[PDB]
Amino acid sequence: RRRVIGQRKILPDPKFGSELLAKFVNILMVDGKKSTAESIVYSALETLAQRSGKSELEAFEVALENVRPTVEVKSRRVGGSTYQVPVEVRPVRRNALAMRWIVEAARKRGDKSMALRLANELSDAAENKGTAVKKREDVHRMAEANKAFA
Amino acid sequence: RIRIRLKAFDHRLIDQATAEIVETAKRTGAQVRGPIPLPTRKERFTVLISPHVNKDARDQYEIRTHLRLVDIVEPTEKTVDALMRLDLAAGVDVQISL
Amino acid sequence: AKQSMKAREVKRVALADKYFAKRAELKAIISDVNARWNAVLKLQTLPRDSSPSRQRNRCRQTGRPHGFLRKFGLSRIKVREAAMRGEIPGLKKASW
Amino acid sequence: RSLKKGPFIDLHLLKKVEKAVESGDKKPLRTWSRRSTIFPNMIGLTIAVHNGRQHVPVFVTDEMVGHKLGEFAPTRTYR
Amino acid sequence: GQKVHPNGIRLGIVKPWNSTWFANTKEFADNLDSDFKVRQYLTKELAKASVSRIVIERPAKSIRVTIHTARPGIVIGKKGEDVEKLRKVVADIAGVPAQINIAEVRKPELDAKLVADSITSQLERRVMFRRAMKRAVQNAMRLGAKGIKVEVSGRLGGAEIARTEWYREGRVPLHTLRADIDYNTSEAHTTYGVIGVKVWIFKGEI
Amino acid sequence: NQYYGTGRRKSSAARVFIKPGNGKIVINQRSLEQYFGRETARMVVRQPLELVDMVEKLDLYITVKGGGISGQAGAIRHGITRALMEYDESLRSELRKAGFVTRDARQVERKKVGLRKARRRPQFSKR
RNA sequence: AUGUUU
RNA sequence: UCGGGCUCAUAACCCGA
RNA sequence: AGAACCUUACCUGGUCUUGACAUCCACGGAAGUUUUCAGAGAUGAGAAUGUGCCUUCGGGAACCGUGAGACAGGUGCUGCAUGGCUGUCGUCAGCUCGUGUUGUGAAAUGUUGGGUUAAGUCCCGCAACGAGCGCAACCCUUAUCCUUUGUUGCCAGCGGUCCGGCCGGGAACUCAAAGGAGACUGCCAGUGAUAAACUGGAGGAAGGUGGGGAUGACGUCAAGUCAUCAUGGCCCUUACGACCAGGGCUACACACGUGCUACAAUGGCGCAUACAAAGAGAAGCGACCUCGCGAGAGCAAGCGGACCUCAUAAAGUGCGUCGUAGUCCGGAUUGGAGUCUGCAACUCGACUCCAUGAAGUCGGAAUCGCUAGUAAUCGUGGAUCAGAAUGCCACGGUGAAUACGU
Ligand SMILES: [Mg+2]
Ligand SMILES: [Mg+2]
Ligand SMILES: [Mg+2]
Ligand SMILES: [Mg+2]
Ligand SMILES: [Mg+2]
Ligand SMILES: [Mg+2]
Ligand SMILES: [Mg+2]
Ligand SMILES: [Mg+2]
Ligand SMILES: [Mg+2]
Ligand SMILES: [Mg+2]
Ligand SMILES: [Mg+2]
Ligand SMILES: [Mg+2]
Ligand SMILES: [Mg+2]
Ligand SMILES: [Mg+2]
Ligand SMILES: [Mg+2]
Ligand SMILES: [Mg+2]
Repeated sequence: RRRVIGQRKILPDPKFGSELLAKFVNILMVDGKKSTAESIVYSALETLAQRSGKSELEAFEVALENVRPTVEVKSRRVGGSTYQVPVEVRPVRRNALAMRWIVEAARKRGDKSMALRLANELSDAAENKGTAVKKREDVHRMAEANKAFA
Repeated sequence: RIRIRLKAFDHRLIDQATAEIVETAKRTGAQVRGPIPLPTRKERFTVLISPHVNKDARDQYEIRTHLRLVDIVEPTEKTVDALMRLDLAAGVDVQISL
Repeated sequence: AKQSMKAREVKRVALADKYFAKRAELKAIISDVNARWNAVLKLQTLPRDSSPSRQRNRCRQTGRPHGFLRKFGLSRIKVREAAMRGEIPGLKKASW
Repeated sequence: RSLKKGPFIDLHLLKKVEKAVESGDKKPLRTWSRRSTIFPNMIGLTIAVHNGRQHVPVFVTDEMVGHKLGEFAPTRTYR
Repeated sequence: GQKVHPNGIRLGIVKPWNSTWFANTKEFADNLDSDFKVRQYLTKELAKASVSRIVIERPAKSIRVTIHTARPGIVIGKKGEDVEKLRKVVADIAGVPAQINIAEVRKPELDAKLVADSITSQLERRVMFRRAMKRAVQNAMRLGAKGIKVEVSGRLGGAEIARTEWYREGRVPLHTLRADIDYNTSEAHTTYGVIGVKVWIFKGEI
Repeated sequence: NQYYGTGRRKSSAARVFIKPGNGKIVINQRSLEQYFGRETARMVVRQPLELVDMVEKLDLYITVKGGGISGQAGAIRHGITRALMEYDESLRSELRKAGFVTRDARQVERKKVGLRKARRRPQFSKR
């Protein structure tokens, strides 16, 4: 409201070393079972290996690049009407937005295990396809189509 | 040997109590395990205040019951009653059996 | 509460201090496998208005058959009200 | 019904039922203990189970045992 | 209820109890009754005795007690007569031969219940609550008091609508733990109702 | 020498036995991985050692008591740090910089009489 | 919009 | 028409049948 | 915080009328005891037995029954007659008062204002000067370190060891728990009126009221409670009083609020396994071993408890597996059989056994909670309590996201 904060970081990657990566393990983590999150966010790259090849490190971020937006809109009421003024999202929440929408679809795959339900979307990005990547450009639709605002 | 389990709702009946309880038998000195603190059995009691409905209120309490061990090892018959007979206590409770 | 009720209950108490005070087992042993007849179990018409499970509490001070405290004997109103003054050794309002 | 080993019954009735069974029969026996397990000896006896207002004359067949006079007697109201 | 009991949360510090001894689920039960029973009969008679508090202890199979009366003389009577008579009441209403004694209370016009039971009677005595509480009650101030006050109840006088009068002197910050204030009440059954009393006597902080 | 390490946090309480040399750990008649290991990133025990090495340097054999999983091992962390002063009471200014000397002040929260769980309260539709 | 109730 | 929601409550409005 | 009886106020019926509960007067009888019959019981009428305390002998002390009244009894009505208690905005920062002064007055000022703060917080200014209630403190508790005490608690160097803190032993360690140490814009820099204060820093376990408790101003809603209890008035008086048995509060053709469990593979079931905190307890917790598929039943020790029993944490972990099926999910429902707590479980109890396996595949309009050890999830204990917790109270395990901005 009238106060300001910084950020709530935590223990990074268990070994591959990657602070932000933790989010992918947290954001996805449910019922506070991080002990299992590491069992999914890690085993995931162990499967994309043969899938992609090059360091799973890049593999992630690689396709991830085709999932992170860069411009959204925020409802702002004025004189009764509430415009949808656009706004370019900084990297901080950008990368986050992706992970959210990414892990989501993965849990909507509706197949069997998540380990695979996760890799699919992790690669579906680069090759382009899936619900996750969908939102990416889907957001672009609302974007600019309202450029008449901001 | 003789034990003396203490228990009171305050230190008043323990502080200046257990102490004298130790320097009573052994007017000069003796074995006796010696005084000790120990945990604290607490029984929290919660109750509803306002009569009729308003069960969302309540008021909790807790009877803090303190204790001490002590326990004498050498039953020096020359100091036994030097503690038992000298059983004042402003209404405490100290067990004694083996 | 209600004196008329309070007393009605008092009866339900004394009876235990009589029949159940001992004769309660005078038939109990003959109730569980301890061969073993049924006559006693049949002519079992001694404990009527008397039962170790028909006695209520009611705030000792007052007589409310609800909100009772074993460690005490009164109900929330009296207990709290009394504790406030100090008619109970070591009973300060709890607050961890 | 559920009485493990040795079902429960109210002597009050036992000293009224068979007490009047020996000598032929007569008028309906006004029961009252709906909590009593029906006896296979009180077979088709002319009685009546209290329903909180009056008593309903009911009889048991060679298929009702663990049941109590309460069962074969309504104590509420609906419809 | 906006303000709670200024005496309740005080048994810990700056304020002593009223029945310090010991008891478990077993004795505490019968014990809670005892302390009550006595204070009931004792008061009724010790009424005109000007009581302030009735402490109760228990060394072993017997109670101690400490009738805090502003004038134990009446409690004595024919020298021992009165006291003795009541000294038996406890031994019978306690179940065990209990001791006894008192400790006169000087400066009674600066004691909660004492002052409370004081202004509560004046009513039946046909007096003007206001002109009384703002005078024949605030007297404690005279005794170099630090702060005091009294808050009556409803049905004041011949009114048919309950209310509450103010009138107060000094400072009675019933929020300061160390402060320490003497609190008590008295339901002076009025000829036409049942008014209440609330005396706040704060004598020095900690 | 027989050093000591508090390592007592989050309802837990360990005992960092810092022996001379031998960077081996044996908490509760078992080694690190031979217990809580393989369940969490509990390997954070060497995290403090990541400033001056160990092994032949010192020993980190511990043994915790009471508390929860992540708590026990986690306690040792905040303990081992301060448990290295007997080797250099001036090297402490190299542990807190990575969250160590500071006891995990964060603990459970007393359930308040009136809330589902000392924070959250039931819904009120007809409100 | 009203409430002695668009 | 009815059942639910919206409001302090009505109508209106929204949902469902 | 606990409705089978009881509770229990409600009902159908049985029954009573100075009473179920009080004092008191008078009479007879110590009080009682166990039984008999008949009753649903409430009772009624008996059969024997028991023969207390004193007496300047009548009398009396309790007490039992009866007689008679003065009286007694009423969870009966007014919460607009009331006490006491509580909810409510609101943990809001407010609410006032004395003196002086301004105005005919009602009132105003202070308390407004400039900064600042979580804050009528602090400073500055000012016809204002001061003060009271309230926010800030002292109380608790947690985060550290020390002192002492070391048994039932502890186990490090020493040996012993049936290798079990199991022996001695050692008081080192965690721990326990009484007394303290500490945090205070206290210190450094900048900003800022060189004011307050703010923003970074050091040091420290801990920073800028450290975190969580408790604490709820003058008051408003004639807000709630005569049913806790108390009480003004009013009302009932072979009764709105009283006692007993059965029934009801556990209805249902519907509607709403708060909840519990799933719809599943971040899962289910089988294996083995990894670890907490706080409390409980003699008409109590009840180990151990035997039998039982099972609830549990038998035997019986230990502990009134840092000594024993409750206690065998659950998530978690590693394997068998099953493969997205309404199923290897989910568990309602129901049938037959049993256990127990109890006079007593049809009406109306908790659990177990086998059989049956529901709806339900994530939920419209709308709506709620939560800023961190929180939300979330997983277990544990307490209270009330004969015996029926998806509730309440409390404990810890693990353990997030997000916060531009009004
Ligand atoms: Mg009454
Ligand atoms: Mg009961
Ligand atoms: Mg928790
Ligand atoms: Mg109109
Ligand atoms: Mg009209
Ligand atoms: Mg009933
Ligand atoms: Mg009367
Ligand atoms: Mg009112
Ligand atoms: Mg009302
Ligand atoms: Mg009205
Ligand atoms: Mg101020
Ligand atoms: Mg405060
Ligand atoms: Mg009345
Ligand atoms: Mg009900
Ligand atoms: Mg229990
Ligand atoms: Mg329970």
